[PDB]
Amino acid sequence: GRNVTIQLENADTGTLDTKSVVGLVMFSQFWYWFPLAHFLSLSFTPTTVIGIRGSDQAIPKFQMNCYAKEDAFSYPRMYEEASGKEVEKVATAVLSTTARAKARAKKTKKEKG
Amino acid sequence: MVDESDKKQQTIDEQSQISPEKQTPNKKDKKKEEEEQLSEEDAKLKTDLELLVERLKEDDSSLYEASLNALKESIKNSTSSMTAVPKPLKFLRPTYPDLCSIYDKWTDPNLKSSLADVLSILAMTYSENGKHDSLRYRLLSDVSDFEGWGHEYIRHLALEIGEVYNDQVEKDAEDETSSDGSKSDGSAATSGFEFSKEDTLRLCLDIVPYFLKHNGEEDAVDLLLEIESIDKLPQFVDENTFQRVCQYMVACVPLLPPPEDVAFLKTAYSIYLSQNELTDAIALAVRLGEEDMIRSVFDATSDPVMHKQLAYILAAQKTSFEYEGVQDIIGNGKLSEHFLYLAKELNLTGPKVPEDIYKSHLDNSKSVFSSAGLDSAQQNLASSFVNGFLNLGYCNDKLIVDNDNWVYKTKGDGMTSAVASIGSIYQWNLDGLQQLDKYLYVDEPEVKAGALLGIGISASGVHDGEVEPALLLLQDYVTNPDTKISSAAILGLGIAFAGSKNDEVLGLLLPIAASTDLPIETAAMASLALAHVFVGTCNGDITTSIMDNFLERTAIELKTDWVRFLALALGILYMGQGEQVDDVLETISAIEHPMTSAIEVLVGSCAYTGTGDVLLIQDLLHRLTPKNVKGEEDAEIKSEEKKGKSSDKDATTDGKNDDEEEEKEAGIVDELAYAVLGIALIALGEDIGKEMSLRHFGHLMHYGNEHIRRMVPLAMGIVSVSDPQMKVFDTLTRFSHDADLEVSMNSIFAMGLCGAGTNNARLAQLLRQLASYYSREQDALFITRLAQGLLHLGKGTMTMDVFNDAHVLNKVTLASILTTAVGLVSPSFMLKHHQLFYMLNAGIRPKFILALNDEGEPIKVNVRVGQAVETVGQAGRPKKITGWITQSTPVLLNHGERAELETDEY
Amino acid sequence: TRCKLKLLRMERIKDHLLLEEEFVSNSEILKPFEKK
Repeated sequence: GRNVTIQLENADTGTLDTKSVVGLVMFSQFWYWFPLAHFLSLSFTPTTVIGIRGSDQAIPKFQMNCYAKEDAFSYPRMYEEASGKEVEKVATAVLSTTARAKARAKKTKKEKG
Repeated sequence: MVDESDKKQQTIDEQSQISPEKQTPNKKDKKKEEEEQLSEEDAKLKTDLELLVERLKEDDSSLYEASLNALKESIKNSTSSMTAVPKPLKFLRPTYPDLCSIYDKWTDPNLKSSLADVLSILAMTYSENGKHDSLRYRLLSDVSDFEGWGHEYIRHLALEIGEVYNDQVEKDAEDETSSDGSKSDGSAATSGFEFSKEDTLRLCLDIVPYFLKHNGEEDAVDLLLEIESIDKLPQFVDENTFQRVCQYMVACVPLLPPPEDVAFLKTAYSIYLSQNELTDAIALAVRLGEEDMIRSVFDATSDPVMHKQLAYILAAQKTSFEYEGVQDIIGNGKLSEHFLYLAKELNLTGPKVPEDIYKSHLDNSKSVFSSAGLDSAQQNLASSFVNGFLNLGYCNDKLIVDNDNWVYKTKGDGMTSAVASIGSIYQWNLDGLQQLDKYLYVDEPEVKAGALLGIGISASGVHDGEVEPALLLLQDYVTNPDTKISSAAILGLGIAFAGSKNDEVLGLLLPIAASTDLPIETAAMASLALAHVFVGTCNGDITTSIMDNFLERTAIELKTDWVRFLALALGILYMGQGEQVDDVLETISAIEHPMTSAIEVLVGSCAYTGTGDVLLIQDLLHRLTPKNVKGEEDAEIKSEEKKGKSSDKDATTDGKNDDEEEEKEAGIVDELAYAVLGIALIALGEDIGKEMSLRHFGHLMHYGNEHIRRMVPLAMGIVSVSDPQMKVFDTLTRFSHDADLEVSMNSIFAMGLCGAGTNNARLAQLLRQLASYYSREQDALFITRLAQGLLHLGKGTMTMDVFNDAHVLNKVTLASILTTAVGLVSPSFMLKHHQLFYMLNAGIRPKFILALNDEGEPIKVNVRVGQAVETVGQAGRPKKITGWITQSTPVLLNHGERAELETDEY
Repeated sequence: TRCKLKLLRMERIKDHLLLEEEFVSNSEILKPFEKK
């Protein structure tokens, strides 16, 4: 749900995230047996800053100042997908034909009369 | 060459073999180099002008290419000369033809576009002094005759056409349009148009309407008006100029918008009135429909000769032909005041003489008691009705009618249609009243309604004879409250007096029965009765009818059929002009319903008439929209939907027709050509369009009054044997009817035999047989054509019964109405003053199909006939006067006009 | 001459009109694909 990113290595210690790598080798091979495909799952790692209030293990609601440009890190949209596309495309096809079947005649005589 | 020693006049001669090029450095280098030398160039100006005349003696491309090398650059501000304000101004005169030469005569596209601007200024600036007038004049009048002037003068005027076209193309217009960059109206350009036009009426027949149409204004015909009125007798004879006027007006007029469309007709009318020939002028008086104008022409005809002679007879007969009868009443009172004879003139203005000439004709064509139709079931009803249709016009069928057996043997509502059709035996004539009157007193309510309708149909042969008025019979049954009886009767009044305006007609119809008080469909007929009256002349666009349409429509909309009757009626009422029909278009449009929009389209079809620019395009945006709604879905409430769809299809054909009738004869072939391709397009587009479009297509053919009558009607009929709807046979066949035993000879054998054969419903049978029998007329008995008289594309008055009823679903109640088909066609008789029946000789050309007759000038080849003949639609129409054996001159000059002949026999 | 010009004006507005009508009319979205 647009919340994971794939980590290559741990960037803090400069050292391989093991679980991810094994995911990827097993993922590549799938020509032979397609359900090898599922091992791509293990490479997903979620990304978020999570504060922990004391040692209670509860998440505070608070906020942090971030000097950045908003547009950059706008929360990615809900996509149109193929379903949304059909509806929108067919709506445009209707209009487009109708348009030109009337516009051509109308424009010529619009002004002259 | 360009040399600054070729300036001399010494080198005129040595150069002139090659091409004179003495001029080239003489107006180039001298102008630049010294401004003392502009005055010197003035003394040399005389030589330079004669060189132009020498280079127009031999017209060749070599000596225009070769002469100019820089005469093209130098004009005035090129050489930065402006010195003594007079000199460079006079130096515009020689360099002006120079440009015109290299633009066209040696062919070169680039120079056409670029120097189109340069040239128009030079002409405008110098015509204000009126010294460009003088440069033009010497080649216009050809004192020296050569090839050169003949193409030079065309050029000067080509540019003027450019200047007025700037008004049409952009609103910016004038100077700001830089195709020329010279205004359409000033104090220097106007004085150029006029002067050119006078000279060029003599020299050309076709440059003059070129200027008229591209201007697209009545400003062009005002300057012409005064010019033509100067040129009318002296320059060329009254008859020859009269020909020029009739050409010019028809070319410019279809294009122009409704307020000015009419203006070109007022200008033409007035020209015609002034010139001796008023034969054309009476025509124009019909078209506008102004009472004022008919009074003026009519008196102008009568006033020259103070005795009956040709003069009074001519006046009367011209009005008679238009069987609207509006004109007849206007003409009587002038004639009656003089009192050479009271009665003969009234009769001859009136339609009484049209009844009498037919009586003579019948004997020849042979009086028949012939009937067609079969016994049993719904054909038992038919056979009775059909005897009526077959005995078109005035005919003896007295003895068949005299049997009461056949009449009482009809059943139902069919009894109504039987008595009405007995009137159709006696159509166009009083005589045969007596049989009908009998029915009117006796038995059933049904036959009383029938008797009244039929008395209507018969009494049509009067409206200004005022011999047995319709009013005398017809008043009493309005008073009887029974709905059926009253309806027949108040429609009847409408038909009999027809288009004619009379105190009697207005006061009968002042009460209308159209209200919500009788929900009955048959109350709608009051407003329909009104529609006859108004047509054929300028409409009041009477508000009484608008009020009652609205009332009944909103109140009951459950019955679509009721409200459709009302809607088409207002539509019919409106025919004859569009201008005031625009105004009331707003009234209807204020209130809006899905129902209103059925009305919008119909009244709009009349309204926007006066141009094809708006009208044609509009009724095709409307045709498109149904297809679009359905195609989207692919990828009380019922009464609203149905009406919308059916009216839209109907309005589409109707608009095309209005266009063709009003505009030139080139437009008839053209609309028809759209129309046929159009069928495939609507069949593809929808199932509902397929059925409906058929029904109107036969009505397109007839209302449009198509030239071609060969391949197209036969294509369509064959194709619709298979296809649903047999009401297409009815509509189509009335076109096929106008040339009897031709298109219809085919009709009878094909449709009448197959219809009987493949029978699988008697109702269908009835439809097929009724059309196929009607279409034929026994041995060319009287024909019913759209033509009102001199108009052959005239607004129908009693033939719009087809317009009303093609639209609505077929019904047994319809069969009564459909017996009306009044509008018979006069024979063509040479007459002088003794009214001796039949023609001596006249030309007819029965080979017409040509779309390049549009002037209105008869195809003068003909093939000569000595027998009197009816005027056959677009197959007989062209009419020449032939009576030169005893040495005669036309007093009535035919233009393919329906009109009987009139000549002065020496 | 002139008679020929009068005709040109009509022929060029017939073609134009037809061509535009045609898109819709032929189909382009109508797409009959119903049971028959």
